[PDB]
Amino acid sequence: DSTSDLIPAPPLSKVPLQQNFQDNQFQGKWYVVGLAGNAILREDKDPQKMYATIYELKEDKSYNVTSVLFRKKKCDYWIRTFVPGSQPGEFTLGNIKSYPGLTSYLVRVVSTNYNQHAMVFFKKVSQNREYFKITLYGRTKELTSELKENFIRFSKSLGLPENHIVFPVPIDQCIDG
Ligand SMILES: O=C(NCCCN(CCCCN(CCCNC(=O)c1cccc(=O)n1O)C(=O)c1cccc(=O)n1O)C(=O)c1cccc(=O)n1O)c1cccc(=O)n1O
Ligand SMILES: [Cm+3]
Repeated sequence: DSTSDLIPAPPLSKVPLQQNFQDNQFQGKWYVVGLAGNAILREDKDPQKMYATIYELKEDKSYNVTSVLFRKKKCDYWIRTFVPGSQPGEFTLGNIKSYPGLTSYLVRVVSTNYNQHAMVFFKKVSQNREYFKITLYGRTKELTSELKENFIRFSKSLGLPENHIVFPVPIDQCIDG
């Protein structure tokens, strides 16, 4: 029981796919250095904290994906499964039925060099509402102004204005494990 208004998801034709995606090289820990999306809102009062997301390639070529967040003074863990989709670097969420309200969930790796940075596009439909976000990943907690400007540029090309783009503040708790 609500109302809400969302910037429309871009057509998928506007979201590049990393050429020749290498699933093994993409494994390991990534820090979320940038976040943009139609439900992302810059909040001056209570700024969003950096978290990390860990990709583990399984025998069957799906990823176990684990995100580690610092919240309420504890380390919080969200584990889920990315199942290979229609082309290399594209995934759907495994076990979608087990998430109530969730009808679709798409992941597309837009670009990466595997050992420093990545951008990843996510689109999900939940309670019939269409959310999308772009994540900027670093292998470390810092990235250059140049890379962050590129991420802002790309986010805008998908219809997002600046106040729907945030750069989570680096922290030491939980995510350096
Ligand atoms: O709009 C999006 N994100 C920005 C707002 C995130 N948020 C605020 C943060 C909440 C805190 N958590 C969520 C951590 C726990 N998660 C979940 O138990 C979960 C279960 C099933 C599906 C799913 O998606 N989740 O998250 C993150 O910081 C976190 C970390 C890592 C990955 C991740 O996804 N999240 O959120 C929301 O409440 C929200 C609003 C609307 C849709 C939505 O999916 N979420 O999570 C979005 C668009 C498309 C796919 C997608 O996954 N997301 O999040
Ligand atoms: Cm989410």
